[PDB]
Amino acid sequence: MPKRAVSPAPSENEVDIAGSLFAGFQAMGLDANLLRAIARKGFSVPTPIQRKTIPLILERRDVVGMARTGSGKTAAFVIPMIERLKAHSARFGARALVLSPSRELALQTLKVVKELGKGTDLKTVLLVGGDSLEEQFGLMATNPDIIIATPGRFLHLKVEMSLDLSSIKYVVFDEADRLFEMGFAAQLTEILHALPPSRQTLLFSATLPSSLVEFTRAGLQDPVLVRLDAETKVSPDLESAFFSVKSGEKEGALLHILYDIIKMPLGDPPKPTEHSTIIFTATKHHVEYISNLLRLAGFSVSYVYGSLDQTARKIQVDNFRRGRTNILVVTDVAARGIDIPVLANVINYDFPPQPKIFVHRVGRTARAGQRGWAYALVRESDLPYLLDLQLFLGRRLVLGREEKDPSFARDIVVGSLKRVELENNVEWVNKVLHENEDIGALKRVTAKAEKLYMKTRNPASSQSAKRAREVIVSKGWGQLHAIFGEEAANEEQVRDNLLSKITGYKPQETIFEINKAAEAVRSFRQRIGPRKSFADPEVYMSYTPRVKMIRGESGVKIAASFKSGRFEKWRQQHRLGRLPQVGEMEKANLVRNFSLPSGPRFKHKQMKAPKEADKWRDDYEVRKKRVAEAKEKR
Amino acid sequence: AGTINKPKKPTSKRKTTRLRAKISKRAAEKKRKERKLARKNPEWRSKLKKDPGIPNLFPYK
Amino acid sequence: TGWKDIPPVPTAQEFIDIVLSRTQRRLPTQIRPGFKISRIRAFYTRKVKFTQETCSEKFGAIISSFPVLSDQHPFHRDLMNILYDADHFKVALGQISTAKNLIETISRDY
Amino acid sequence: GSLAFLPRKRAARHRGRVKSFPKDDPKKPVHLTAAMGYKAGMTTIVRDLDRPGAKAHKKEVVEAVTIIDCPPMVVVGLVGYIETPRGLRSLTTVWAEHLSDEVKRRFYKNWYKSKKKAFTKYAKKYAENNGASITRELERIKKYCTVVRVLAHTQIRKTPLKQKKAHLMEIQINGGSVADKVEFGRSLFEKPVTIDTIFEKDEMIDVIAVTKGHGFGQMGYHHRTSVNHKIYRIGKGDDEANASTETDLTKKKITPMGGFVRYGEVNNDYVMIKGSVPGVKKRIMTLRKSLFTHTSRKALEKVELKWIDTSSEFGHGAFQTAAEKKQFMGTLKKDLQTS
Amino acid sequence: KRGAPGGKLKMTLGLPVGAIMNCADNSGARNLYIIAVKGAGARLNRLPAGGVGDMVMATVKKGKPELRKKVHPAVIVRQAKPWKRFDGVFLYFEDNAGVIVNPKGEMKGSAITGPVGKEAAELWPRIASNAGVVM
Amino acid sequence: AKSARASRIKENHQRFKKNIAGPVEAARLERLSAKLMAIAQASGVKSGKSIGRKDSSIVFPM
RNA sequence: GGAAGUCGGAAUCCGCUAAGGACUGUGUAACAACUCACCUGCCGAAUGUACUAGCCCUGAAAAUGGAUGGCGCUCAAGCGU
RNA sequence: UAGAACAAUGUAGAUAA
RNA sequence: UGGUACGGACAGGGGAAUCUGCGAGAUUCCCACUGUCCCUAUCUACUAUCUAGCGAAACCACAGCCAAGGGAACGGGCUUGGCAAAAUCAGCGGGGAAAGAA
RNA sequence: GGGAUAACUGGCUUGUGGCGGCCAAGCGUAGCGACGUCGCUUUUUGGAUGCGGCUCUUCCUAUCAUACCGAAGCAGAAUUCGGUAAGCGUUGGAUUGUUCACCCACUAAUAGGGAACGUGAGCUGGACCGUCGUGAGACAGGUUAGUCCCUACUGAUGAACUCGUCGCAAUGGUAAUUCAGCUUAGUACGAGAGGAACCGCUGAUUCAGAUAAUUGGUUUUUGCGGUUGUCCGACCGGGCAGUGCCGCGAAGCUACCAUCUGCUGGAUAAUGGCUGAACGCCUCUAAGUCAGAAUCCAUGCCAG
Repeated sequence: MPKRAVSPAPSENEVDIAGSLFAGFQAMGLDANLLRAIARKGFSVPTPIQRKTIPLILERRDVVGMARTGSGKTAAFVIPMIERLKAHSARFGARALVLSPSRELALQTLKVVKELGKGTDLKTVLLVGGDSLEEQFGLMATNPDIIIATPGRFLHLKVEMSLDLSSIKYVVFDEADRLFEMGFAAQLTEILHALPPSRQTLLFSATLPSSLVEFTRAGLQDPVLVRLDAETKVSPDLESAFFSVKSGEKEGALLHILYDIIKMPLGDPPKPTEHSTIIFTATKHHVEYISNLLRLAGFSVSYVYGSLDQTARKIQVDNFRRGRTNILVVTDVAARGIDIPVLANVINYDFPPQPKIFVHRVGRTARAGQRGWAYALVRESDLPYLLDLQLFLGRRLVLGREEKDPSFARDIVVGSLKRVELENNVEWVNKVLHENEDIGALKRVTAKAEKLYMKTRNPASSQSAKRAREVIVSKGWGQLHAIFGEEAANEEQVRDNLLSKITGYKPQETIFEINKAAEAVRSFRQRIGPRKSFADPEVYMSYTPRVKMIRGESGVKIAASFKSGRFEKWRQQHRLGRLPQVGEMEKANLVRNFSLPSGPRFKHKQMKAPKEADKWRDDYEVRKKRVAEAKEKR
Repeated sequence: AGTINKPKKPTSKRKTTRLRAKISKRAAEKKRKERKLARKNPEWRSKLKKDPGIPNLFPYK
Repeated sequence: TGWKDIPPVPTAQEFIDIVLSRTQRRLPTQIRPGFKISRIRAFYTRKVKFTQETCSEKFGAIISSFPVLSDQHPFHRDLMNILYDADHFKVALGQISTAKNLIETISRDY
Repeated sequence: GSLAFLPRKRAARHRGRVKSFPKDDPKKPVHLTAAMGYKAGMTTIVRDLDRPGAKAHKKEVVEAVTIIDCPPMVVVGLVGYIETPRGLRSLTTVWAEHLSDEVKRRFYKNWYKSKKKAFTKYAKKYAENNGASITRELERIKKYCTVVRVLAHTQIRKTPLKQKKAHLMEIQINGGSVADKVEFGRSLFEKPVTIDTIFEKDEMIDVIAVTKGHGFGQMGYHHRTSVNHKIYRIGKGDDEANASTETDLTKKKITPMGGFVRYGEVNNDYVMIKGSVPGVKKRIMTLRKSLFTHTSRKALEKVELKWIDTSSEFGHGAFQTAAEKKQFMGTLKKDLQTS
Repeated sequence: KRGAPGGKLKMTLGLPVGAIMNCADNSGARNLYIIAVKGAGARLNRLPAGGVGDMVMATVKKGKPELRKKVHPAVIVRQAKPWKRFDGVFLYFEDNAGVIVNPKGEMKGSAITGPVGKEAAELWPRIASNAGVVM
Repeated sequence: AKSARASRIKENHQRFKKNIAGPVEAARLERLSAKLMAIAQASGVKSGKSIGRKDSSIVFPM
């Protein structure tokens, strides 16, 4: 049943830099306590995102930050938060609020904020699913200053207390790209409607989907969207090759890359490795298929796909960063989620629809002046997207071996592969598919996924399609890759002449002509036989540019505003009094009644009395005494 | 077809009064329309008609 | 493995008869003038749409059953080129695709 | 449910009627078709299965069987039927001498206050040289009739029941000329016929009964004719080892320890039949032959028993005989106090 | 080919759709979750169920994280709901347990923890090979 | 599957009835008939040989 | 590549004639072979192409069981005078 | 208003079990 | 005043069980929330066949079995057809109620 | 503001477009004109939608499956189209306000409709006046329409034939369905890959009718045993807590939670034939006749 039960978990990662249409620490001037906390943490120099963002946040401007995971966005918005709050407030009502996608991300934010505010009297609360709604009631009674929450639970508690958020002045959206991918849009909009207009809005993300751009335009007051510069210029130290590959030879071509074009050692390796190969794919089914195929071939491979378990992703990523696995296969969304260290080797299995997505996946490497390699497998159907990539990068295309020494780093050089081994590899793939049934089932699943992904993938441009047809007609599509060698160029050419002049044959008559059908074919042939600078550069205006609905926790459809009253019943349960209205001093007796446990939070909390002792049972008196102890504890 | 073993619903020949009135009215209407079209008559008419003549099988032709 | 599983391709008249019989026999065919104009519209648009997806399904089966010359092994590609004139093969397949598209557009407009 | 059995209605009669006897041809030998019995209960057996092609071939399978006490039936009449454009018509019937008190009670409704004057003039007809009349009726059956049936009744006095009123029915004679079957019946007058003679071991037969009422519209008391039930054993009652097999040498009767629940003890000829049977315990059963020749290997199988359960049915019981119980148990306070 | 066993006799089904199960092999999963039963007959609101030796489709709920949240065919080897064998013996097991098996009938693991049902051992020859206790 | 009323199934059942079950039932019938036969043998007007009369309507009463 | 009347394009003649097409189909890898067109011998007397006019079948049908008023009617108890 | 039959039901709404 | 290294503790219970001779005793299984559904449990209200006695009301032109036809989306009484046998009891899920039209 | 109109479909509907030219039988003495063909739509490289949704009865066939046929490069296997056929069965996920399409899953397959202007039975989710503005309207200003019986189904009784016993059978109802495994057989067939069917045998799904040996479950048996509050002066023995609670618990009853049983003749539709005229060839049809579908009619079965 649950094969494609809902949808391919990694859908797409759409990015819009047209969203650009929005518009030391001591030298930055932080408080002494915050400075000592940062010194304890070890943030000697702020990361580039911090350096560009924190001054703006201190200048009280709403900002959207394009930054990779692990760039330090968490501290980037927590340090200004602590600097702004700087003390616990005796007036009831919180003013710091952050919305995070998942509980793990929320806990990471909790750890960051605690370590960055050790000593300061700020009260920070976590509000995520799986915890007791009563416990969250008690924490709101403790009256925190900072709220770190997941939006669904946030609305649940919002509806349950009818809380007043007018005191909130500081609002942060962490990983809003994940928020919108998981589908938090409507409830986020209702949160925004609840929030007072007089607030400072921070939004940290790695990508800017058009939905997120519209949300920012709707909810942000003059956003000074930010970004870096490694998110534009493909590091010139990146050297790229493109391989014309066939559908049935795709896996064989991927291993020739690994074997003869990369010299990838087999077995467990004896901080990434010297090789450091990442593989970017189209869906999780390709992820599993390629991972298992590589593992059978003998390659130390870790796989990370979209809807993978948290612990599993953690283990695989930790192995890749420690160098226990040298190949890492990711789709797009898992890649964006995981913090990828410096890489030397990038392989694009399925071509990306967006040249900007290609730019991200290749800026994954060739960093800090260290040279990087990018090999991309392209098919005839993906050739228009390759040409769109050409237009985006403004580089020249070299097809096959039109130039003797093409510069693969600055030129987009496309070629085929060593026919000899390519075939010895494709035969191996066919053999393993015929032998291992699990691999065959996986291959069929990825075939269906390929069909679905081709159906749902965004289209190319008309000019790209036309010139793709022209390239396919041209000779440059079918010869070797410049890398191989001029001697190969010699030997390939020794017979390529006759081979090509055989491939380019126009039959005089079909085997059917060799009846009414024969007459129809002859008429068909007769019908469809072949058909018989000067400008001023200074001023030449050119053409190209230079009851509302929300989903509940149970998943069953639930109305937007449904006050179950169980908060009032909570009040009745624990005989409490009226909650402190916004502004009134925190009530220490209620704080002591419901403040917090003694530290570590266990989960295993059932105290059940044992069954009544039986005389015929062996441990009669012992069971009787434990039952007596249980009734004494009550 | 298995009409003999499993006959279907019969078609009633019992004419309803609603149908008899409607068919009489539409017959009269068609006759009047034919008369008006014949009055229009965008066609030529001759005096002498093509007489077929005596059949070849007449014994005394 | 082979190409013996490609479904038979009907002629033009057989195709028209298949599609126009399926739409005749798989949907109700009695609506009355004394019914609501909305229900008359629904009935006729159901007929038109059903004919459209029937034609589209058959054309899609034709387009996806036949092997692609590009992704074949070079021996098979050249063999089929010699035996079948891949140029005419692609031309006929393109005619099928264009007819599918135009049928879809006709259905939408009507 | 099934529109075949609906409108659902109480059975018009408690006995249950055959409604169809097997088609008769002269070539077969002369035989009776049906029989009567009283349901005693059910027990458990095991069978050395010899079904080829089955998963349980050459293995031991535990099956549930039903016991019907079948005291010998007494023949008291002979009925002659004729064929007419309106159907079968009971042309005549001939009764015997010395009708039993139980069948006379069947004829009477209030037998205790009645002067029991039934069939006295018929007995005088037989005994007073109106044997001319008896033979006249017999010859009329000889030369005018096509199908002939025999009136037979059970022995309530032998069945351990509070009733005293016997059950009379017609059992058709098949396989012979009308003359041969009329002579056969006249010979069978005033003689007991046995269930081991009407049926035998290994013979799938038909059981006709009235279902158990489920009242305190109609649920139950419904006439049913259940087909294809393999008779597994015919027990002699006086054999003293009815429940014994050749694998276990235990001298025990079919009656369980303490007797059948709500029925009693089976001391007569009995039939052990595979599966379930319509009707409650002590209800009248009708046993007839299959209307058609069988089409299954299950019909030609030979049932090899291994043992028959004689444990107590009144509760979780576990001893086949009182001897087994006393050997497992030893001696008790009551036994030593009595001794 | 649908994984419906042939020659299986009648026995009581006590593991309906959506049923939590222990995992008996060394494959890396601890529990399974029956979601569908092979060879079942869709009745009005009737929940499909399977007995010992019947193939089902199960999703792992706990175990090795790499295999977690994955769906595999399985065949059940132990059933706590009592059922009768043709020798007249009503029997039941301590828990509900099965083994992950490919559609042909081969096990992913190499050993089975605990006893294996006689019906499963007879129906699937591979389980008879990977079984140490048969009852 | 073929129905219980299929012609070919009926022909197969007829062959089975004629070839095996027939002989088996004939043999058992002979045995039981022999047993029951053994258990059994365990002027015209004043004699009864001349069958005479004992002791709504179809025709219209005249 | 092979194409002999018959995978294809164009012309499509003459002789012998009773008559026979540079061939109407089957068939061969090509032949071959059969067959049609046309002609002769036997048979022996009316045929055979296209239209018209009556009656009849078809020319479209759903959903409770029923209607020339019903039974029923066939050299009629139907149709025409 | 009192006897007999079987007499512990069902539906609906609330209720932290 | 706050950090730095060293030493110790933390990152635990409850219930059910299995195996060896109470035993450092060894081994196996279950503890989450949800504005979600259902079920079980408590409370509340209405819930009732016959018999002795007493004993209304609404409603009521007369009636009350079906199918086709009865031009006026009209049938209950008419045509022609199916048919059709007293008097009751219980169950009741069908009919005997509906438009007015821009 | 006045006037007409005031509902409306009712042998209605269904599969094959319109325009123009050519051609064209008739008719007609230029005009009308079917089928085809040519030109446009239309080609030389593979989201729409803006009242819906459940349980049960019955009917249609415009048939998805099961049954039987005819045709197809139909080798086998899997199929495609078409014909007879309504006996028997006939879904679920994803998304959307909803629906379909597409896609995803089992399954033999998971067809489409009717219950007649109220679309089977049950259930669920406004217009008139008045005041004040006229380049648009406002008024907590007033007024007003909103209609327990009869019969049907079906058991269970019942007077008249003297009661009773054993029977016949007019008429009415009707029941079985699908899949799998072994053998055939790794055989026919096939270069290979692969890969059947008939006979025979054993099971399983659903439906239907019974049944309680066995195995589970239910206790007003208040049967036995244990236990809380209170009371009989204490023990025994007990009462009250609208059956105090708990363990076991027969009998009854139950449960595809248990077990058993479900049957055979004739006439046919498509279609395949034999003999043989029409019509000196020929022809399954004209006279005569053979076979053949889960079809039809009956037996088996229930009622009488």
